[PDB]
Amino acid sequence: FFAFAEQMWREQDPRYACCENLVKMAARRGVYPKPAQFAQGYVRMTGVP
Amino acid sequence: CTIQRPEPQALRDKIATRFSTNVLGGAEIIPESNEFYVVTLEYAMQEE
Amino acid sequence: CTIQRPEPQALRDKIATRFSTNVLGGAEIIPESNEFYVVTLEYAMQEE
Amino acid sequence: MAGPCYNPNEHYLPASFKGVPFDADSSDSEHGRNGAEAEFVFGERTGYADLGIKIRSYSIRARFQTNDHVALSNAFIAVLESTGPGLLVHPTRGPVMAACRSARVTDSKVDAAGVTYIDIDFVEANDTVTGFGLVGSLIALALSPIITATEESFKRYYSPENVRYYNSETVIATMAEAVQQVQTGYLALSGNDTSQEKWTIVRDFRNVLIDEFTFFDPANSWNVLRNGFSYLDSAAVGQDKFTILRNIINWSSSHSELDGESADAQNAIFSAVRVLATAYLSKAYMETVASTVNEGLAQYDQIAAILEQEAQIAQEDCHDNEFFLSIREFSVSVARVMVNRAYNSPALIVYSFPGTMHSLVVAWEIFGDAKRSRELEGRNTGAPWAIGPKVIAERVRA
Amino acid sequence: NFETADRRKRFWTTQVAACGQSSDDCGDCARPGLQLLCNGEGRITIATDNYVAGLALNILLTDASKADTGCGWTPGNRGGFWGDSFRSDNMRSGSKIRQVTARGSMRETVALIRAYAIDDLKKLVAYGVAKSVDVDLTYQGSNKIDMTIMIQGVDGNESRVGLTGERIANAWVWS
Amino acid sequence: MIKPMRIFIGGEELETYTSARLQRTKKQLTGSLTVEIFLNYVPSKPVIVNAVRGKEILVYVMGELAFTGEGGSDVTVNFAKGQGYSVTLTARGRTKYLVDSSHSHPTGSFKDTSDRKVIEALVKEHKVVLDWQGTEVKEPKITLRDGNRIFNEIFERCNQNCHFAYETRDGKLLVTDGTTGVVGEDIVLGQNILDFSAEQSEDRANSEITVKGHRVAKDVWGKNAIVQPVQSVADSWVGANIPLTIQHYGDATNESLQRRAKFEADRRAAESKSVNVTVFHVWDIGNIHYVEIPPEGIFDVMECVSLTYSVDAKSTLETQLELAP
Amino acid sequence: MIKPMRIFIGGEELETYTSARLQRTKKQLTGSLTVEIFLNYVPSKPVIVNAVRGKEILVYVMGELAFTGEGGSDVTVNFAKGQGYSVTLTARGRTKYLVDSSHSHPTGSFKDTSDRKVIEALVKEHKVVLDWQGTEVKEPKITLRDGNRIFNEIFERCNQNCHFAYETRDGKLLVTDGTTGVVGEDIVLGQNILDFSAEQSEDRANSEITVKGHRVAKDVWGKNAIVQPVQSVADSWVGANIPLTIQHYGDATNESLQRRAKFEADRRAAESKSVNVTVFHVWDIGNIHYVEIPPEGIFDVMECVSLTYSVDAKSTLETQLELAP
Repeated sequence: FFAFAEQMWREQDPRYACCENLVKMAARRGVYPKPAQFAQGYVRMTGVP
Repeated sequence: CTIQRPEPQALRDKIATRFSTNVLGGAEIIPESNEFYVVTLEYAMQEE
Repeated sequence: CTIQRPEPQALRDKIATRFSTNVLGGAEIIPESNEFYVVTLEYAMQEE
Repeated sequence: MAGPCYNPNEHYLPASFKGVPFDADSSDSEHGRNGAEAEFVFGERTGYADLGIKIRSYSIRARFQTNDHVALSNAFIAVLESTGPGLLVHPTRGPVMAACRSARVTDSKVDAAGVTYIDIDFVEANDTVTGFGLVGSLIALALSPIITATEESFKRYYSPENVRYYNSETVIATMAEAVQQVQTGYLALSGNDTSQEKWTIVRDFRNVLIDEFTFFDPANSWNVLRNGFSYLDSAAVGQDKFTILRNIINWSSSHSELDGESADAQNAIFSAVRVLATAYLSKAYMETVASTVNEGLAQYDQIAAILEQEAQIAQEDCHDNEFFLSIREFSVSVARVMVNRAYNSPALIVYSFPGTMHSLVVAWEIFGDAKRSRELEGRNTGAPWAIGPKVIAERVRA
Repeated sequence: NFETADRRKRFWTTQVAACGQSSDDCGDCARPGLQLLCNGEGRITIATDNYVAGLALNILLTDASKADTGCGWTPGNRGGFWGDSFRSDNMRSGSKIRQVTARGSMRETVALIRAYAIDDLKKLVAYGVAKSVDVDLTYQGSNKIDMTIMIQGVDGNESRVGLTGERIANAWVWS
Repeated sequence: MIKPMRIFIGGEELETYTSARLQRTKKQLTGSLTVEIFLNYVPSKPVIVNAVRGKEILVYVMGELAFTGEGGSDVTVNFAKGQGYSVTLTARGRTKYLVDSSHSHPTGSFKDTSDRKVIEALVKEHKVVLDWQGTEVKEPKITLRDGNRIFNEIFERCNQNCHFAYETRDGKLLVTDGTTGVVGEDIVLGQNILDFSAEQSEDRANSEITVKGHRVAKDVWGKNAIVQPVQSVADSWVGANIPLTIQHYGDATNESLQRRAKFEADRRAAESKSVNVTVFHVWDIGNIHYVEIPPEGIFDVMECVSLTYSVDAKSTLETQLELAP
Repeated sequence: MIKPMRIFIGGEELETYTSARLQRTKKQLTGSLTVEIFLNYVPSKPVIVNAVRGKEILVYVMGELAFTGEGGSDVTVNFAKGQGYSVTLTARGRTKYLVDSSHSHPTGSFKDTSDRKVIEALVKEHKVVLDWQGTEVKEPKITLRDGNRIFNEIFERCNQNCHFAYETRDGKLLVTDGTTGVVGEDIVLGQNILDFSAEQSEDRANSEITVKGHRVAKDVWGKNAIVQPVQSVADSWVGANIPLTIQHYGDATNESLQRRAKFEADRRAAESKSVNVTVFHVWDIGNIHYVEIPPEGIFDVMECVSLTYSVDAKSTLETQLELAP
């Protein structure tokens, strides 16, 4: 019972919670993980009009 | 990693096995005996 | 876009649900009660 | 029977078929119920499954004794051979619709002259429509009509290329904000997703906002708004969407402060978004179990109010008559489902116990299985050891 | 929230002796109808008590569709109600107690009348308003004939557990 | 009882399905379905006719989705002088058109891409959402045969890389290299079995499989692209000598040679231990179950390969499996 | 009654045909027949055996010719310890040799002729009278495959030019591009039907069909003979997108592409609306009939595709039809 009470407290703290639970808490304060990015740039194309 | 609230049946059996092995020396739990009421009361306290 | 004259069955159900939800607070329309005749009279005036 | 005070003419109905009377002499029936008994292999236990009612059958025997019995008998047969089923007044089972399946007529000239017997074999026959099933559906909403209706209204007014030139910038800026709201909502719902589609969707959102000319076209503007909501709705299922949609509705309660036609081009964005958000919010409520009748109906009222407000705005000065009709029809459709869910999804009822009792004991007494106590947690307040003295539980439908 | 969660309301209900009783040399009869209730400053309102009793009156005092005869009826008085073609419960409204005909001795006719009365009020169980109904009819002379109808109701909140049957739906009228 | 099977067609429930049957097979590219419906006709009276040649069909088994057509692919109206007059229906997976449509690829030959980026450009001509979870492979050369069906090419390309190609229960296309890992029931003899039939056929096994195939890289030739690319893989479960040799249809690579060899090994191994079971009352294929048939001595984990739900007007419910280790 | 079905072999009537069955189909090159006979044997006494494996066979149905052999294409003598001892015959059309003979063409490659002038010089090695009524087509390049049967080549060539090839009731070979136009009967439900079992199917239809193929004429070779000759034809009755693509086996010409394309369309369309009717008592295939099945609302003209007369010694005298619109 002591372990259960402590464990279910640890799962509610940012520096000890599980990965899945961590994101759920973060979403409640406007913080989200950064998704992957795609490269970008400009290209010059020449041809007969 | 994650540990969550156990289900009823999976929880009652855990108590019965633990109670039987550490007290009655592996003896089976005969229904309607005094140990039967002790085991179920123990489970009730666990779930509440 | 176009809206046309509704069919009979699709028309009364609209009245019955509207009448039940707002007046009787979701209660079902038990046939042969007073509300049953109120609903059917309301539909008649609608179709004419 | 008991006692000598029987009057058979008083307890047996007079037989008939399709209106023609006839004299009955016997009465039988055959009821039942279809089963699927199965016995396993090497096992000491068996099983069973009930899969429907069995079609009935009736049999009657009729006697004719009056003079010219052949004419009556020979004229009653012409009624049995007629087409289609008809009403039958069984002597003991009362009126019921059947269809003759066979009939043997027995007669003689030397063995038995003057009496004609006829044995019949009826069958229950209930009329059925010819469309092989057109029953209505009452488990989901219809969003295609409202969405198309909203498209008609939005396209009608939002036209940034015709508004007065010193207001085009402001109108477009408002549209960019509206899309941004959907972008923020989606990113919040799928935080823990790592599929290969999340990257694509995020890139699509970024590209559209960066490009400037995309919103000069009414066709492009509508498509982005509609599609953006579609991704938002499918991001998560259930309670996860309540907060996200409520925030968007909050942002879309403003009204434009410009003048003339320019105001319409801006109110169109606000009105279109709010209606779309409300429709999707209703669908979200349909994916969760109603905790209580009172709570379930409170959720509905929160929706009808929003839809009613939009109807008044769209009919303030005949601004959009067709849109007003579409909104009104959608609201009644929503009510037909929301009310049904609250009152009939689990079919809750209030009990009256003689005092407080444990959750486990309450579950066993009502249903007969203590393992069902898990359901009582969400509906009744109070500690698990003090539930009562009035308990809200499910209907027993043995 | 407050335990008073059942939000279903109750509409008007026909009541016995609403418009008084009409007396005659043979006896005194009730004249049912709607009831008006008055406030201290006007503002009249309709009464809604005794739902099941009011519903029973509607069933008895309304002719149902007449059976085909082979000679026909005038279109005016074929019986029934045109609104019954929309309901989906597969039943027809009204009763048929008034369609009996003098057959055999008076004892047989009375027995048939009782049979129709049960066959009409049996619809009450089908709707779910009442869990049982039974009519007792006594013949004690040429003129004096009495009939009593018993309808069994239930309380709004379930109190008993382990019923052989089922809890009737539409029990929020508690009768 | 609470209906353990419900069906929808375009959102109007079927209340007269006098019989039903559902199938879901891992060794194919689309499921199936079949429903029998009672129909009536009154002479000299109107009849309403639907005759829907195409529309969605949904099947829910015990309050759970179990199929996603798209539907009404077939419509036949049986009829008899005696017994009765009825109708029948059929359906298949959302990718039905891939199974019966010739490809219309933009050009017809990739320059240099991966298998995933090819399957996306083939399927997405008909808007069928892909569900990819396998490992990506880089192919220097790909050129779809002109006019070949979508089913043939996907099956052909996914065979040499040990990709299973089969549908899910939602209306997607799932490409996987293993079991879904969803643990199922412990089907125990004397508890829930109703019938079974095991088997072990030696006519579909080979102890040693050999592969051959040339290379097609940008610049590879001579001994490094003709004779060099050969690889052998052996099962070692069969204790006999039954050699086999196969030819590779593609750009041979020493890693790809073994992957094709393994794919054949799994196919042959499964085909040599096919099982059938019937479990009476009516989650998914590819699951993991435990079995116990002491009479033949089955005590090994199994992966279900096919599933079937069948019903009848005379209450006869059943369900079948095609397990294999 | 006046014999509604009489048979003839070699001019001597068959008075002991204990059963019979005649079939004629428009989707093949020869009809068929099967007549069952009763035979006797007295032990230790003489017996006369015909066993003629070939002779003319004729079937007259209700005072009308219905099948021309040639006959006795097969003979078998069933036998049993119990029921009895009988003999079964069989026959086919006059083109029975074409369907089973490899061509012995003089040279094996035409220079420049028409299809008609090729069919004549191909089949006239077996003395089979042709019955031509279609449109002549001119081809620059024809080369019949070496050893290919007569059945394959005529069927192959006539498919590209959209010509139906089937036998008549007299012993000829009829190549036609349409119906005979002989208006028949009005098969109305409730008067003469016994079963209809109509059907529809989406698995044998395609909304867009495309064809391709190079050219062979002397003057055309290059860009105009490789990438130019491509044509597309669409059905427009199918409401979905089910593309198909075909290759042309011949000297492609834009007119010829559509002819082949439409031939596929007619074949696919027919396969999607097959009907099977039975009309009890016992003229020709390809006729035009009216039908009426209100239960599924058939109110459309129909063209018969197959015919079958079947009889038995007890409680069987029936006919079958296979319509299509």
